[PDB]
Amino acid sequence: RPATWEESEEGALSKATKYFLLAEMFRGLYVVLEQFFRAPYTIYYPFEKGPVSPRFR
Amino acid sequence: MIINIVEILIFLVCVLFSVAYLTVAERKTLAYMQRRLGPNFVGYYGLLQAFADAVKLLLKEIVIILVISPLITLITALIGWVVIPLGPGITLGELNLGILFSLAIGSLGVFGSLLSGWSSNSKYSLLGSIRSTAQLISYELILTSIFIIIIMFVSSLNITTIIETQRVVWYCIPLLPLLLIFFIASVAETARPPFDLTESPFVFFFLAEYSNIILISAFNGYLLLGGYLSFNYSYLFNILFNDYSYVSFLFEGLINSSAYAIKLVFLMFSFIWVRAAFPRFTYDNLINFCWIILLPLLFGIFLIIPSTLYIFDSFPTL
Amino acid sequence: MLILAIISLITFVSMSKLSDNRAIIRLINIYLILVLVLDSFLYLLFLNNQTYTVMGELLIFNSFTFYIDMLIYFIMIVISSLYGYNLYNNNLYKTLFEPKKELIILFLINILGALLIVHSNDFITLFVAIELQSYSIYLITAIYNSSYKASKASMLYFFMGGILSILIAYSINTYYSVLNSYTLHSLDSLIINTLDLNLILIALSLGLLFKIGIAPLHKWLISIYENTPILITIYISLIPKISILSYLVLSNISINSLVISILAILTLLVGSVGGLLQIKIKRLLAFSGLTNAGYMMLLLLLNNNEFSYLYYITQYSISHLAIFMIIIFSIYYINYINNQYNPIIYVNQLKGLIHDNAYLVLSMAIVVFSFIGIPPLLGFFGKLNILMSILNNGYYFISIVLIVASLISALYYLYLLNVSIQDKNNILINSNETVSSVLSYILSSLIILITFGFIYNSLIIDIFNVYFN
Amino acid sequence: INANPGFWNGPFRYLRWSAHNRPHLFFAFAIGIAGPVAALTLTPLRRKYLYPDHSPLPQSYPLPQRAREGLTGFDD
Amino acid sequence: PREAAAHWVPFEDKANMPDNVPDVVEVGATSAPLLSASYFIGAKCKPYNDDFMLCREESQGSGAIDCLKEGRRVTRCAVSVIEDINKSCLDEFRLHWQCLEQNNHQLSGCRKAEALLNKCVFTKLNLEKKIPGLRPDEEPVFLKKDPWIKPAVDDFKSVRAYAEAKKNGTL
Amino acid sequence: MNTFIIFIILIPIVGFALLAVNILLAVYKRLAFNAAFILVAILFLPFDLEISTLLPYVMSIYLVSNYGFTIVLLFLLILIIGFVYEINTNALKINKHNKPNTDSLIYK
Amino acid sequence: AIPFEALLPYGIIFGLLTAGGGAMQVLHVYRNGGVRDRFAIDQWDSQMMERDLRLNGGQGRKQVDQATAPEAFKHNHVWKSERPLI
Amino acid sequence: MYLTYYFIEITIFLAILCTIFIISAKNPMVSILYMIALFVIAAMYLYLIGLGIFSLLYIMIYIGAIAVLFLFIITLLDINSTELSVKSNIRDLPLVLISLIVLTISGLMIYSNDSILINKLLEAFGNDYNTIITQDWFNIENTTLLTTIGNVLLTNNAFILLVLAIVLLLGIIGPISITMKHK
Amino acid sequence: MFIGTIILVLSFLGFVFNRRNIILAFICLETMLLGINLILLRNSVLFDDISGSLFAIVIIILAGVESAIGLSLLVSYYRLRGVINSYGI
Ligand SMILES: CCCCC/C=C\C/C=C\CCCCCCCC(=O)O[C@H](COC(=O)CCCCCCCCCCCCCCC)COP(=O)([O-])OCC[N+](C)(C)C
Ligand SMILES: CCCCCCCCCCCCCCCCCC(=O)OC[C@H](COP(=O)(O)OCCN)OC(=O)CCCCCCCCCCCCCCCCC
Repeated sequence: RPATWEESEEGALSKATKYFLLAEMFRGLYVVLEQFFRAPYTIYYPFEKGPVSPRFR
Repeated sequence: MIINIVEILIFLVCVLFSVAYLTVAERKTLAYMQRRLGPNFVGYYGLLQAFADAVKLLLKEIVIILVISPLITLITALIGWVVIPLGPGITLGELNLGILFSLAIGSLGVFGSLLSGWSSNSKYSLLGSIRSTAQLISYELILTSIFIIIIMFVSSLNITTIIETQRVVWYCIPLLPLLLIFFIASVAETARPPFDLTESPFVFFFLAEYSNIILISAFNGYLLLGGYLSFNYSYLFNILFNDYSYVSFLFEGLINSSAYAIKLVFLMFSFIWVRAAFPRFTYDNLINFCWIILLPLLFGIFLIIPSTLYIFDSFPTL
Repeated sequence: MLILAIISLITFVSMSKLSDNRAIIRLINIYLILVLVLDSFLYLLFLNNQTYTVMGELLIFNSFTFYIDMLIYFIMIVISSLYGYNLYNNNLYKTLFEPKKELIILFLINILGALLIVHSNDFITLFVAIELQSYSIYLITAIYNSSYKASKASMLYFFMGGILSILIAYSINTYYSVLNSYTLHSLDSLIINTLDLNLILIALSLGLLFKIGIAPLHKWLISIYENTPILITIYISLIPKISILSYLVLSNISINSLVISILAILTLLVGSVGGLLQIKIKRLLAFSGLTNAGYMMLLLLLNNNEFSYLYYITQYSISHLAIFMIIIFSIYYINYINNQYNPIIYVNQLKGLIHDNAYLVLSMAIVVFSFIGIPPLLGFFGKLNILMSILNNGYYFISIVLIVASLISALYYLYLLNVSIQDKNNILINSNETVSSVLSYILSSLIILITFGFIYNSLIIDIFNVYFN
Repeated sequence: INANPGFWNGPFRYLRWSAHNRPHLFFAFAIGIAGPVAALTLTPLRRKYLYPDHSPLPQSYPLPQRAREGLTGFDD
Repeated sequence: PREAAAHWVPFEDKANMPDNVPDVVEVGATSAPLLSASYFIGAKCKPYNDDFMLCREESQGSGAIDCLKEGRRVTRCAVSVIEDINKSCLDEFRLHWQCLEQNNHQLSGCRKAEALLNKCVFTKLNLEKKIPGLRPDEEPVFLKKDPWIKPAVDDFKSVRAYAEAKKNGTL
Repeated sequence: MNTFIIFIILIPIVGFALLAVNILLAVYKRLAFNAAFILVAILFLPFDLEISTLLPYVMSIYLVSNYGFTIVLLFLLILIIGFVYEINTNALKINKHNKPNTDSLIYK
Repeated sequence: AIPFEALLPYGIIFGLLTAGGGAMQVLHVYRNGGVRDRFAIDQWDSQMMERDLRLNGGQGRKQVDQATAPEAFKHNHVWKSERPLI
Repeated sequence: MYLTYYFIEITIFLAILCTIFIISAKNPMVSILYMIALFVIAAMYLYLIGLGIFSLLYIMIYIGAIAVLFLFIITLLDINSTELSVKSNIRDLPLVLISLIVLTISGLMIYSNDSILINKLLEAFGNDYNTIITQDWFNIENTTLLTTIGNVLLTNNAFILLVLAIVLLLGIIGPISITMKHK
Repeated sequence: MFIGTIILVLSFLGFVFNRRNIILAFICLETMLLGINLILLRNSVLFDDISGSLFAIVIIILAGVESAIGLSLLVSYYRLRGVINSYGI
């Protein structure tokens, strides 16, 4: 059976701190900010061609 | 005469520039959020993007009212720039009822959303324009109600009076939940995409959009965060300068505008930063979020503030 | 203790279901009864026409106003004892006369709006309270939304009440422009001589008066009364009349008024000759409302009209209330039922009612003789005491036209009896189910007041003498 | 599923229920009730124990209620 | 008692005070000096100011025409105080209102030249600042140490003069 | 001629210029709704308009000490019961028919 | 590490508002003759600033100081006429 | 400088013009667009007279809420409307030409207190006289207009704010009384 | 008093002499309240008091709640019908 409100391990105040202060919103905000500070994947086309095989057609 | 026309020249030209460089800043930072180069560059040549696509945007097709709503949307977005102060007592027009004006123009800004749906009408497109209008007014409520609970500590409708009151402590640090809910109500006035069902002559809506972006950033910056205030800086000057001179007033106006622009720039970056990370809302979720859950908290914060001013002496004098 | 009721019940009705509405109205009924029983010792506050100004020159509490303040709760108990209680326990009588969820809220908001006029001193309490009660009539009318006539009626009443509200606000603004104060006692009998005020004070009067049915503009109200359902209209015909008429009578701003005397005559003419050739019962009944609300601009012309007014208002409210409750009883015996909201529409429909039961026609006969001023009834002394004041203060042609109006009006009061005592051909021999006990005891009590109020006439005059002089 | 127990079928259990399942109406009504209830219980404790109330500001020029004793000086 | 118009048109009147009101020595001080010397002309000329507002009270509506005698004497004694503060402490008075001409004439921003001026005037001219209506066990606000409300820029000349008054020991 | 008024004269000129350059450079050439949509705007007005009843208190909060406090508290506490009316009655929620009503399969 | 091309737009926006506000404070100090502006102006303060304009002679807030008034100070006092406001 | 004199009579003429464009328009939205023009001509007059606070309150609630309300209604509703044709509206002209004269002259009558009925009207126009504005130095704090409204609504007229609560209460209950259809 | 009387009289005759739609009635009713305000506020200014402004700030609110109520009355009228008629209710 899915557990009710009263068979929950955390308090209602502890749950409301996650509810009002957007606990996992800032986590996903932090992930995209981590991606802001690393070196991108992008390549110049008319002056560099991507990696190819000998069996290419 | 010449004394003030050069002054409004400098201000209009600076704000007109800054709104255009935001259209480049958003493309760049969302490029590096997703590991692309994005636009090639950002310099003095860097406006020639936003210039060039602002030119080419005037080359497509459109299919008396259609003339008026982009116009009134842009002039409503542009007249609200006087009333922000940029330094102590520096306004383009000084008025004791600046928040009442700022509030009346946040009220005037809704009309272009109505009159845009009339042009090239369908049944379903008209309904969609209705939905964008109703979310715009719905979050305008909580905007206005928190303006009240900020000026409860000031008890004055002047804006430099707010910031000079704010000198001892910013209003953001006691009322931190208020900062959080204002930031989301601030990306709610605008159509920023956590809050953008109802999107997903055009040059005026395009310009006035970013002008509203940076202008509600200004409205955050003076009343919640410190407006032009960074620190006390009384001690550094007594070592640098010997007496008041035009160099000294230049240096202080410079550091005050720097402290204002850093607030506005970090907040403006956070708008584009909250754009990328989240998907958008169902409209029922939008209205439900505005009314049923957030606004009872708003009545509660509204009752808990005067009672806290009541428990101590602490009523603010005009 | 209205707002102690309203604030409580609005939270109580917000959470209760649609089936609970009857028992909610029963609770509010018993609450109003005990507010009248346990708190009616406040008559002792005045003993020599002592008047209090409360909330700082804003409300005015005297004894005329205490009597109207008690009268409105009493009639509201009789009205709320209708929606609380079933008429019969049948399928028809459940699908007829259904109370909406928000109806019991809007009644008490209207009583707040009606009480804050009779108690009112300032013009701003006047304006806010006419607005509160005008909204409540806009929404008591429109709450039966799934009715074509009721929605058209609420939309008409909206714009006509809006014009007369702006006319009142213009008069209030104009009196403010010629004199700095808002209160009516800034007049204090030295202004009016040295100041042309006649045009302002009449336009303030005529603004409220046209909201009630003063007869150049009588055509819209008759249409609203005929179009609403038959239970909204007993309330929205009683309440705004008595509330503003006791305002305009408490504060005698138009004495010797020629405009008021003309429109009084025009009311007594067109009401008594308008009701003559009319086949719908709520029509006939609303022009009986019109002539009787035009024995009112008469007392409004007078000075010192507080025996004639108060006696005639409680006369009229009991008589009004009783005859609507008679035709609400009469709908069971009729052969044809149309129009679920408004079940009896024609006065042709209540034929042969004496062969169905005789005592409901005995009741109907005493009320219809009380409207036409038949002397052993309580409705007689109302016209007697109007005429002991009309002639007292010099209105002689008014008295003759009053008499002729009463005689022309009796011609369409007696049509109710001419219809109701006739042969029907299909008599009732046995009804299986009987009408609700308390809801017929209320009508029996309202009869015996009408037929036996001359007993206590003399006590009332002595009591009156003490407590208003 | 979590259903309504009722405020009348145990108050404290109902407040514990509403704190978990409807925190947008518990912690909104409980932050707004902590104002007018704390204004009736925490103010005399302050006026006795922390500091008493302030002296009122003047609003107009403060006229005394004397009868002009005759001043001497600054004649010409 | 009223705020000006749509289109108000200013005018003056080249005329004279007619016959019987003598000539007077009116205050030619601007907002900064008389805002600076406000407590001292309030401390010396208390009963004359009191007497003028009392006389204006007792002649209700007569008013302006009635106490020409006596608004003559509040001007004379206020001019007396400010001539005395000129000849007494022109340098430190000037320091205080050259401070107070910035900072919106907020009194909050100029404690430093203020306390120097108050020592100078209490020494030579023996008048003292009081905030009346202030019950005891309430510190007056221009005496407290580490206030919450500090100015933006302490002006330079009063920093120097206050430091030299510390070094001399007169403060 | 102050510096406030050139700005709100000069901006409609800027808009007219950005509009006339658009007219110079461009190419040219009932369904039923739900009650919640109408109700959001109809009901928005009595909640926008108590805010402006709240605007004169917030300026004069010092003068009405201890007394205008309680008047404003009672004003707001009368408004909260109409708020709890609309949130008890589920007024803004829009509903649909996606449930199969979850009736158990009854045989014979 | 940090991207410089991402931060140059915000650097330009920051520098634009910075140079704007510095120019603004210098223009205000040049108009007033070396003193900062009055941001909150009472009715009292407005009447007082008009009296200062009347006292010092022509210039805005010169803030002169004298033991007495000049003889022209008695006669230059103005009353404001005002249209009918129909 | 006396270009800056006729500013009130200008806005009076503009209000006349603007109501002529209210009651003569093709679309139902064109009429409310000239209506928000009328609100802003009014707010210019209210600033002009000496009331800067009100003009912005009129912008906040009259081209604020109730504008958006009416624009909104005219969007999501269909409303048939005819044009101002001469064949359906010239029949009203000899009543309008009487009622204009009578209602304007009578609305300019009650500002006077004589008893001649021609000296009553001629006191409405015989006012070209310039009020003289003195400076009194009695006021010490900037109690502007909004402070005094907040002092009078809250102490002297607290009951009007407290009945006003019931009116706004009713403005919330009413649309839910009607437009819901519970169950 | 000219601008208020003119808005009141002309808005009144715009109310009275329509036969084309229902919304011109609403907006002429709203501009009548504006016309009453334009007279009241100038009598507040010229007499030097707030009490006409007191009645002004009250009648702003009553015009607001009036519009809220009356447009819910119109949606009642429109729900049951199909299309609001040209000639009127
Ligand atoms: C035990 C209760 C059981 C439940 C009953 C619930 C409601 C009963 C409601 C009404 C019953 C009738 C009471 C009438 C009181 C009149 C007071 C009065 O004549 O008013 C006079 C002045 O009137 C007037 O100007 C003229 C009014 C003319 C009335 C015309 C009709 C009267 C004929 C029948 C009425 C009398 C019948 C008596 C039946 C035994 C003021 O005196 P007052 O204000 O001090 O009287 C109230 C004192 N009190 C509250 C303690 C009772
Ligand atoms: C002190 C005593 C009381 C203690 C508690 C503290 C109360 C004070 C705090 C008040 C501040 C409240 C902030 C806003 C509350 C948001 C409510 C919420 O997040 O959840 C409710 C709502 C969904 O409603 P529901 O049906 O209940 O969903 C259940 C799912 N858990 O969720 C939603 O509909 C949307 C959820 C996302 C909201 C939009 C997100 C905007 C993204 C911005 C995030 C912040 C970005 C910051 C950027 C700069 C950071 C450096």
